[PDB]
Amino acid sequence: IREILKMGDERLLRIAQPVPSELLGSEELQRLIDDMFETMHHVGGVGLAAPQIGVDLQLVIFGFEPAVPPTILLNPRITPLDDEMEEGWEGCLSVPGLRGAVSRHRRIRYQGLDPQGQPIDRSVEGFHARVVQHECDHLIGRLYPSRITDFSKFGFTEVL
Ligand SMILES: CCCCC[C@H](CC(=O)NO)C(=O)N[C@H](C(=O)N1CCC[C@H]1CO)C(C)C
Ligand code: NI
Repeated sequence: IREILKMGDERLLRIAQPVPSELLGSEELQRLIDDMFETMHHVGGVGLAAPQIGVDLQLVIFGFEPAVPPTILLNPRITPLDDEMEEGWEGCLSVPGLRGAVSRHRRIRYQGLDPQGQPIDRSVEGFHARVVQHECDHLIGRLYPSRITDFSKFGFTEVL
């Protein structure tokens, strides 16, 4: 288990470095991955990005049993597939006790590498696209409050 960094920590604000090709397939990467899934499962998350546990790497995990397959995504690139935007509720492990409505692209393509270095290339919609976009934002130092445009919908979970 690792400790989840909280909003205000400068490490959530950095642009993350790519996973080097040296680490693809490695034991060391695999152990980081196991540690991430163990952390995410312990606190109930649907996703987790490496910088949230203080590892400066373009690596994300996500999934849950709107079903999203368990997935480990390295070095990602996201491409919006059209202009359609949708609002949905988000919260974040790094921003405990809050929720906010955020407008994200409805449809994206995402690509990157799996942990063995095999390419990933998928086009998704709705909740799956929302999760990817949230997680990838961590890799460019963006948390969801910096994406809100309707502040009438941002507030404490226990109030909302
Ligand atoms: C959909 C927004 C992406 C959520 C990703 C976060 C996990 C996280 O810290 N990602 O880096 C999460 O699991 N958040 C949960 C969350 O936002 N949920 C619970 C299930 C769906 C959604 C509803 O707000 C919890 C912490 C409240
Ligand atoms: Ni988050």
